[PDB]
Amino acid sequence: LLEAGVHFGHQTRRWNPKMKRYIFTERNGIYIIDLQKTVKKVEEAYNFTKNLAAEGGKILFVGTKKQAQDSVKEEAQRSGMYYVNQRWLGGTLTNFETIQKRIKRLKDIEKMQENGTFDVLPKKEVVQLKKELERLEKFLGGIKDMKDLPDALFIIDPRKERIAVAEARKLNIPIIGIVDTNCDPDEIDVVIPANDDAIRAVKLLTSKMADAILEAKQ
Amino acid sequence: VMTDPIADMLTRIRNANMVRHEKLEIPASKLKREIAEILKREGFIRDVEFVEDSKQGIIRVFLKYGQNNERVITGLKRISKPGLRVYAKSNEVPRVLNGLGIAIISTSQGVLTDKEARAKQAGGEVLAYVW
Amino acid sequence: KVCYFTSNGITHIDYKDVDLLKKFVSERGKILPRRVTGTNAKYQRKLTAAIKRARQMALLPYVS
Amino acid sequence: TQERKNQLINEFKTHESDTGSPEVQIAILTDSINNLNEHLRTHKKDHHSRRGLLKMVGKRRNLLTYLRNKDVTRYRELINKLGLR
Amino acid sequence: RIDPSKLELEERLVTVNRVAKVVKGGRRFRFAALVVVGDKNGHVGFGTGKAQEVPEAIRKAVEDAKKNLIEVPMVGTTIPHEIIGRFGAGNILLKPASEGTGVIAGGPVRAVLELAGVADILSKSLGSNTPINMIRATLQGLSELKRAEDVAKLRGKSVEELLG
Amino acid sequence: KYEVMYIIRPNIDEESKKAVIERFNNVLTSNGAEITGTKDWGKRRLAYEINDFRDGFYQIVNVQSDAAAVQEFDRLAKISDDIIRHIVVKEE
RNA sequence: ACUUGAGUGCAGAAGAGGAGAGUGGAAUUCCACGUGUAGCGGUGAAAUGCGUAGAGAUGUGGAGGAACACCAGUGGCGAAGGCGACUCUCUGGUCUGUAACUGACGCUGAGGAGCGAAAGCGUGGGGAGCGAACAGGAUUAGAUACCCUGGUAGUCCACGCCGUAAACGAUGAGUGCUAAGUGUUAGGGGGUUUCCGCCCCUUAGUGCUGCAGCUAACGCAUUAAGCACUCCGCCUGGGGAGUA
RNA sequence: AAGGAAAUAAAAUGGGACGACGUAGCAUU
Repeated sequence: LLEAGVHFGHQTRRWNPKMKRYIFTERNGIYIIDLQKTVKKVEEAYNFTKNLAAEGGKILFVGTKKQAQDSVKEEAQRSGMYYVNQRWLGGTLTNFETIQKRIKRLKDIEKMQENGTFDVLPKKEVVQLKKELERLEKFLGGIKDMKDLPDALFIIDPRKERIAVAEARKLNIPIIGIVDTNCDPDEIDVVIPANDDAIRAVKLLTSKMADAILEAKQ
Repeated sequence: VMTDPIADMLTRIRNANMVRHEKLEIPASKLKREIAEILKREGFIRDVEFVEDSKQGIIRVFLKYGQNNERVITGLKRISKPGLRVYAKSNEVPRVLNGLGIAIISTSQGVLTDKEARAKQAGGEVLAYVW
Repeated sequence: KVCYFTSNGITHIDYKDVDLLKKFVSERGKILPRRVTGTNAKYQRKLTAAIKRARQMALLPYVS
Repeated sequence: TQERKNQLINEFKTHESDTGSPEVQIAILTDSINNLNEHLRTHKKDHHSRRGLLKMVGKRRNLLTYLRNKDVTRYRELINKLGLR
Repeated sequence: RIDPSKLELEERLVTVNRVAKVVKGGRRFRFAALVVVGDKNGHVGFGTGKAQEVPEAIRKAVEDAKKNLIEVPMVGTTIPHEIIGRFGAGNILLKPASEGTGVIAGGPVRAVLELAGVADILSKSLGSNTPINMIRATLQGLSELKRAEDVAKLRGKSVEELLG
Repeated sequence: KYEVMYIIRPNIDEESKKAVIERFNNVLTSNGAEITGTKDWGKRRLAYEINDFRDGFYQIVNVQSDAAAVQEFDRLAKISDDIIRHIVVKEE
């Protein structure tokens, strides 16, 4: 049964041999994704997500792809959870202390602009402070209130996010996400074989995962 | 050619273990049948099947993995080679990893392992080890 | 490009004929490369052999 | 060619389908080696033909050894027919 | 699964080799301190540290080792079976012995085994004598060790069925 | 089988050309060969001058022999001045 | 006792594979002749050299010796060295579908035997061009060299001899197993199409990128330096010395 | 006009040499 999802871009022969057990074939050198397997894996995905949420999950939604930035941002905002749509900075976890210092500086400077003396100098402010505010809101907006490391990690393209995947594996933090035909399946803890370049597919998947997250509060 | 069947079988099993495969095809042979049955009854193999064909017959083995990712079989090594034969007496039967592993031996009363050999105080061709 | 021979399925170039060989030879009389005519390696080799055979019998101009 | 081979096969045939028995192959090898030698009596500089002849002779000797180890009477009869000594 | 660094470790250093880095203005010196940190009960860790001062490098190496430890099955204060570490041309053999032989090993190997909570071991280096490679080989051999209960579980067998 | 194609010099009268052609055809058949067919292109413009003539009379002959008659034809063509050029190709 | 390794048979494929004979037009040199004149050639610069005897250049013809432009492509063959004009006689090996044939007849291989780049040597030719030695001219403080102008042996041929190369993939031979992506040569089969053609699979050969694995690193990676078996050869610090 | 297989034009002649010997710290607070 093909659910509302349209996640079968099937990603022609730029593929990975380690994903042979989740693919059909078509006469275009392209491997029709096995929708049946995804319908089953998504069940354990929802289960693990709800369990971790009931346990206090702080899932980080990460995707450095134009097709996913706005989607993940909207999903995290409507769900009130964390996310990272812009560049994935190096050492979010390994160097969590430096990121914490940077975001504390961001908090100080963003509380100063309306509570502190926002008119110290006529040019210094406009010259540096507001530009730095914009840059830091861009590079840290979705994680501006982390306050602690999460229990698990969510991604959308490990092939593009190899750095985050590697550091999470180093910190042995469970990572979830969608694996593309060219991605590494074994490296993920909770794998979902499906297409990712489609905005509709990623939107639906993120929405369902955020719903599963929110349902744990009940 | 190939100079022997046993080393070929053992190294093919080792390669399958390294790549983490789930099946294997081997030209069936009586000695290979006995060795596979021994490995099976010992717990290294989850199950084994045999195929009697017109050419050589095929013995198919299924590698065992009892957890998320853990090779029940870590390494293989042959001892008696076609050119350097190794024979051990009942008093010199070699233990493997203080008895943690197991070794295969060909005797007159049948193919026996280290434990069965010690039980029967047998000895003969020490062909390979299993870890 | 496509091979003339395969497109026509013709074989046994029959060197004595020159109507076909005229096209594959340049104005100065030099043989054309395979990358230009898009011909196949086997057919290219056979055609060059026939072209040399014809040249040897004053059927094609060594120079012009 | 293709005619002497037929005659040799018929002469050294054990059955209607016999076309790979050691005797037939040995006779063919002997005929070919004799022809190649006759050729070599003029083209002394063709060493590749000499290498081919050496390979043919090695094959013939291995086949003769196999026949002798399998059947002695057949080996002797083949030598007598071919006079290969 | 990494274990936490909250343990009563000994942080015994091994050695400190002086390092040099060339620059237009001559040479530039650095102190590379390699330290082994561990507890006397199955917990041990190797670490390295580089700095312009000896104690700073020592602290860096201590922290690094604390950030990566490993367990070891001290079966009766001895290894359950013999194994060989072959990490980067470093060949170090390890054998179990009686309960009175003691720690017979080289300097770095001896320190590692002492901070590992092992009493009686037989060892011998059959390769490079470099402390770092020797320590890496020892740690590799320790990680490759096997326990009777885990093998029994994997083999669908009992411990007494295995060794009895 | 072999294809024997040669060029007769143009400065030869019709009857003399016929006599030369008959002679060279007998040379082949006289050695046990058999001709299967012939073809004549008449006077054609040569790509280049051989000795002095710009044109020549191309004569074609298809022969099946035991590599003997063709050798005699080759040996005799090099001597006769009637033939300017000639070649031999195995029809296979 | 058996066909899977091996070899034979059938029907097909390619190739600078080799030996022998013959043939071909460009191009250099020389010679003869016709036209014709202050030079030609050459270097960073110049010089040496040939030239008013008629050069160089141009046109026709003739002579002779070497190599085969375009094709030409990590393309092909060969055990290796190595092999590029074309026709013919002889001859070797490789590959593709077998099932018809024998049913283990197989791998390696001390010694031995043979082949073996170029150079060199003996015998006799041949000698156009190139060119060790050598001659002359620039050069520098010097130039027995780099540069230029000439030039013997040699480079070619038939027989014989020596048997050396970075004779390199600096990686011995045979067998079996160990993710993929992308060109190419020779082939075969099929899913529609008689085709042209697209796709999939299946052998061998030749390249590129890459997982595990290996490696001190470089890097190798189904053509291994991976996982193993069999055989032979080779090393035990450098110089001395491949010398006595 | 992008990292490039057998493969590469254009492109000062002229710069020959620098005796001997050897100069460095380093951790518990």
